[PDB]
Amino acid sequence: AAQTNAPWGLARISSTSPGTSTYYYDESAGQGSCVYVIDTGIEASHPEFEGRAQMVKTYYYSSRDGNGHGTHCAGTVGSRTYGVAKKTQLFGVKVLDDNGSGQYSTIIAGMDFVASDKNNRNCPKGVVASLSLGGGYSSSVNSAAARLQSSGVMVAVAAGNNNADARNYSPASEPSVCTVGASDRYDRRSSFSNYGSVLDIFGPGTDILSTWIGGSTRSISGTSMATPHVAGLAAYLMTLGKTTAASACRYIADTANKGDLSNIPFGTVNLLAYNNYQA
Amino acid sequence: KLKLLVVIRLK
Ligand SMILES: [Ca+2]
Repeated sequence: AAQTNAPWGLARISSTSPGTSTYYYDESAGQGSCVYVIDTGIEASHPEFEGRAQMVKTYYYSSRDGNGHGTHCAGTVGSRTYGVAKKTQLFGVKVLDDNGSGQYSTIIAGMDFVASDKNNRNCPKGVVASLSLGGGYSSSVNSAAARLQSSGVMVAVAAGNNNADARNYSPASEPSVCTVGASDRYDRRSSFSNYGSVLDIFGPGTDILSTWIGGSTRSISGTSMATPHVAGLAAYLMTLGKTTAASACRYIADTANKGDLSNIPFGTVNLLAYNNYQA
Repeated sequence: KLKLLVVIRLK
């Protein structure tokens, strides 16, 4: 399948070179996989989700995304127009409030929730969790991410937007999960992207168009935007049977475009997520 | 959280 005039990030993850505008992908499109988006929530009613999104848990008064961040990230995972894995099932877990903030204890609870809840869902091709959040180092938060990964969920987390070494941030700094940095449309490391030896992979993160609340769309930037590209790619590859939850991060790194990125500091991987699609 | 969600950006 091919989507013409795709958002640049989708085109980029299906090409060996920057500057293309078509997203090429297998029609299976992540069908049979499930991705939990652990964030401010998801506007499940947005036409772009085609009824494939549901809120399953909230830690606040409502399950509504009053912010937009979670809806944007969910859109990049699996919306019709803006998504990597266009047929995947999306589950929303609201651990962040409508200002986009949340306590570490609530974030941990949300991770433990997903490890259990997945046992109640029909996801024959596997389960992914996308965490576009983080803050200062916490061994407890790292531990929660490690448990979630251990339980059989492919965990993808944002590296952070501090232009610093991600070793000082969580859950970015947990080695066992897939830590995602951001790039721009000219194959540069995004100016805000964290870096360091704990990064596993880069994905598109500057000027990413996706779904927003009120049935709208908008473009925003962050390692929050790169993370769902990798989460969606993982769901896509699991559905094709190329990899499993336990090994997807390594598979993505192995099959990445290598050496394409500029402004990568020594000691950080130069690897950009790539779907290897051939018609 | 300790990270983003603002919406009047930082570059
Ligand atoms: Ca890792």
